[PDB]
Amino acid sequence: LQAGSRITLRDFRDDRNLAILTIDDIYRPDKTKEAKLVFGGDPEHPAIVYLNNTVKEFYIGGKIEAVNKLNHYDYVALRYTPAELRVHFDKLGWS
Amino acid sequence: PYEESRKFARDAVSQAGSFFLVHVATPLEHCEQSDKRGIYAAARRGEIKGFTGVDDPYETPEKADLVVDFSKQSVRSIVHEIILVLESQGFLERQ
Repeated sequence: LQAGSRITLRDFRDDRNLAILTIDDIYRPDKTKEAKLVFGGDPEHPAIVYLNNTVKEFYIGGKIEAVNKLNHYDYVALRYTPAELRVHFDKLGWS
Repeated sequence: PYEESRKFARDAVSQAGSFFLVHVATPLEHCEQSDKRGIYAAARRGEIKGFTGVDDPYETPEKADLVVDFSKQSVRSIVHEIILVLESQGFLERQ
């Protein structure tokens, strides 16, 4: 992976190809400044714990093109996309 | 049109239960301009004597429970505003 590369983003649940991302950059962030500037600074904070134990070392920036919408098998009639919800507020005649 | 009649109505109903006055304050211009029955028309060319707003008066309500305007709100939300009033006072609770 390097700038200008095109990677496919895959769903670990059903292996489906979801989106194609086009790499702008590939930078190594200061996990300490994030920890502190975004989520306060406490090492016990859930986000921070994630930041250090789960988040890998590099951030890969880039615009996305869509291949497939995620599949969900729970509550599909209650899940909404901004577009669908908007159409719904309309159908209901809400403002 | 007359506050006297309205207060009479409110006093009689109040003997038996709650009375709510909703003033549909839609402006005369709007009303007249959307009249598809040409009634305001016939009033204007004098075929109908003493028509409220053209001849007869309309005593504006001073202390109504709710004031709405079909010029600025839609039927659906006017209805929603009335419903919210009935709800705050316990009328829509479960029996």
